[PDB]
Amino acid sequence: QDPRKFFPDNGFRFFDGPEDSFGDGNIPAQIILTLTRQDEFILKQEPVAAITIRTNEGEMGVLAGHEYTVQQLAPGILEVEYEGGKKDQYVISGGFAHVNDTGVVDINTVEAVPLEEIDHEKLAKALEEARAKSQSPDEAVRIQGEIALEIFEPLEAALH
Amino acid sequence: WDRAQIVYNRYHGAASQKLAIFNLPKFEDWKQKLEEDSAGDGKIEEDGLLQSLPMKTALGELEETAVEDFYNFHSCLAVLNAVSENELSEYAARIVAVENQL
Amino acid sequence: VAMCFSSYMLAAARQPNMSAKLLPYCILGFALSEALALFTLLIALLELFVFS
Amino acid sequence: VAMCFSSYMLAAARQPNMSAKLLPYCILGFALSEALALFTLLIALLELFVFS
Amino acid sequence: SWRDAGISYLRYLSIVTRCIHEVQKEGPLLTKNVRFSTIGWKSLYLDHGATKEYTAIPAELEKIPE
Repeated sequence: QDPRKFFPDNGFRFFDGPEDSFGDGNIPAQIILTLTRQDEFILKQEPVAAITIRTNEGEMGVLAGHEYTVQQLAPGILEVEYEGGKKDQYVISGGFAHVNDTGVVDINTVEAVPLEEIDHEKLAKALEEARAKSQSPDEAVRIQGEIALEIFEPLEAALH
Repeated sequence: WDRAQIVYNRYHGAASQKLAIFNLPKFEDWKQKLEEDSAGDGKIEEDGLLQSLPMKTALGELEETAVEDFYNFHSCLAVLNAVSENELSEYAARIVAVENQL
Repeated sequence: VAMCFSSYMLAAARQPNMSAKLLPYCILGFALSEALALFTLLIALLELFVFS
Repeated sequence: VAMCFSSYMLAAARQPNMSAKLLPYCILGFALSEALALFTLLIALLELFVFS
Repeated sequence: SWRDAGISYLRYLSIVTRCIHEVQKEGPLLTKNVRFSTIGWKSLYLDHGATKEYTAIPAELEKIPE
């Protein structure tokens, strides 16, 4: 026989992840952010001044050279602040924030949409839909209503 | 399952649709590898492999349910990249196997 | 003493394989934490059976 | 005194590779926290064998 | 709560995404991203010669695998 004609490359090698070092110098002046929904990024290694996440334990904020950490993202909004004083908000659907001591952010999410493409009016009907689902006694619809309200209530308070 | 080898087609270019793979350890075995690695000194055992000790310790602080979501999440992204790459390879090599038919 | 053993437990829950290399510092903080208790206990007995 | 080793175990679990870096910063206060006890204990020892 | 009900964290994320795609305004963004929430796939396992659906895991997110 032929001695293993094929040799498929390990696909992980195609990506170029960081080498998170313990740090033998100073800290950078601005985080290098990289936001990714399902497969495609909306932001790739952009310099940014600050970022504010919403997590299950609570609401967090980050700057350059924040302590190394990794954690969930509550289904809600995400605030970002560039060095130019402006801001950028993104509605998200869960995810995992990956902050580094070098100063780097890799927020892998499922969905990421700007606020501009959302209307409070369409959210309004979905509120009472979620409330009716929660009040409808059924394990198949109750938790679906609790989750729908879990995602509308942050938007409900972010819009107002 | 003890190890899941995902296989797919990698689109390097219009004239390059090769194979590619992702080697997924088991969740329990990945956590045991993480605990064994979090103790000893951080040294890479393969060229081109990135160090991950600060990550494996930050995850070592992470609770059980969140680490299980970390694993099912990143394995879901791996599977999804396999699908998007094989889809692109299907639509990329089909045109060659169409113009040769013509 | 309970703070030292509580630290050894939480550390083992944080790093189980490290429990063996952290144990000499747990025994050391246990012994030296008990040392001052030992001298404190020594004084109250050295206060009575010798003094008039 | 126990608190120093108690936190040393936590930091050693967070980063065992820093344990070697951390035990010099651990014994120092460990003695200097114990040192006051000696200063507190020497008094009781000095209070009796010299006073009339 | 929803955790102990038997659904996974992945069904949770997909449900949240399916809800978010509803509320956002109509445009090319929604016109594309509804593809990322529509359920159209299926499962099949081959018999001796015939095709049959391995329905041990439903595609709809409200259900619970068993």
